[PDB]
Amino acid sequence: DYLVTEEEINLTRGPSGLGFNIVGGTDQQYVSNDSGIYVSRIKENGAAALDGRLQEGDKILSVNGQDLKNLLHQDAVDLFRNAGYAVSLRVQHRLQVQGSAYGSVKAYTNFDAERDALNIETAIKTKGVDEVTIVNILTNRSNEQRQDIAFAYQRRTKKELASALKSALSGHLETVILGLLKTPAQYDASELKASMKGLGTDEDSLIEIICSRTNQELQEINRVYKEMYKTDLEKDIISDTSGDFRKLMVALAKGRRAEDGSVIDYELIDQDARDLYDAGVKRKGTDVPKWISIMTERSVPHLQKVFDRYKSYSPYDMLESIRKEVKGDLENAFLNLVQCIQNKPLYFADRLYDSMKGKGTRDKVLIRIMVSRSEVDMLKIRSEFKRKYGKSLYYYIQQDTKGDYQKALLYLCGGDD
Amino acid sequence: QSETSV
Ligand SMILES: [Ca+2]
Ligand SMILES: [Ca+2]
Ligand SMILES: [Ca+2]
Ligand SMILES: [Ca+2]
Ligand SMILES: [Ca+2]
Repeated sequence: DYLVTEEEINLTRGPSGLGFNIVGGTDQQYVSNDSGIYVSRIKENGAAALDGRLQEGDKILSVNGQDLKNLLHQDAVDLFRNAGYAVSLRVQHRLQVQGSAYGSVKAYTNFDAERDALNIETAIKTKGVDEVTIVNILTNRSNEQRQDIAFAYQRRTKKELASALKSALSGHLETVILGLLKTPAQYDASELKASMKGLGTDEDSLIEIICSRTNQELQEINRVYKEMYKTDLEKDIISDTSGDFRKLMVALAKGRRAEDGSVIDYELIDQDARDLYDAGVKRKGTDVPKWISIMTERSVPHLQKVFDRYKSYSPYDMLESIRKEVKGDLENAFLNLVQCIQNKPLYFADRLYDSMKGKGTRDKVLIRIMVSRSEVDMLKIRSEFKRKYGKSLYYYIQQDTKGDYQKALLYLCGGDD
Repeated sequence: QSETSV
């Protein structure tokens, strides 16, 4: 949750004071748990600003050897009021890095799972439904916090929060909010199930998920999929797919890719670049199993260098080589997999653009990406999108969607660029 | 809340 280093700071009271404002206490807890004392503001040109060691957000542990643990707000203030002009502080510097730093949606600081579950009830129970309030909460909260809100709402109402919103919402907005409530593994599992449900597979969605997920994510998806649907994901893929496209998807969904080692294996990088060339462009036909094993077994950093070393031997790069060697679902899968290896944020930027560029909106693609990447690499996606397409992802969502559905997507986007 | 100046 937090990274912590502690520092002793000695300050000389200026006439304005020590030059900072404190918050906290047992009677005014800054968050739901900590009763500590925190620096909420550092006055410009104050004794603490000039000293430069104190930071906004630090926790005051002790003042002149007196601990500030479990004190009322007034008891903490009174310790400063009687401290004299030479004040010795012991502070705790805090860095809030957790999850990913490239995610649009972060954990809400003043989080209270009970009040949110309460306020979502109010909204469901208001006449006409306050969707805006449902959206303002659930899109501003981490996926873990949404799980807490789902737990509280069940205990208070004896109904599952998702089943309640499933009745209080409709259309595209319902799809977004219901997606946000599932865990990452549950959402991917159900999205995978929906693409294979029915004779006739949505290979587009199946490729996107299976190609873009890491070993850690696929291992979890495999566990949750079997819990939810009483069958193995690998078995459902074998049933809905065939040919070398089946081989590729089965190997990828296993999530047994080599982990990034500390040592870069330049010798293997060159051999794999030679193999990929021998199996495809250099020969008549294509040794597809050789392509599958290299591109599914080797680690992502390794394969990034393999694709560049491949350009030393082949007159075409990997993507052009795939378009010249295979067709159909197999070609689609290789092209997606290589893009995920080379630049996954750009891959999602391109799929976002394709879901909105022309007539209408491929809402199923737009929604899944905004949901499943909002806490992973959405800020990198927006950076690649802005760099390539000139306008922001915010702007394209704004032009393709409307209403509270747009607002939710704009929140999951996280802002303009 | 209650920012208190010290
Ligand atoms: Ca309404
Ligand atoms: Ca409905
Ligand atoms: Ca060939
Ligand atoms: Ca082709
Ligand atoms: Ca459009």
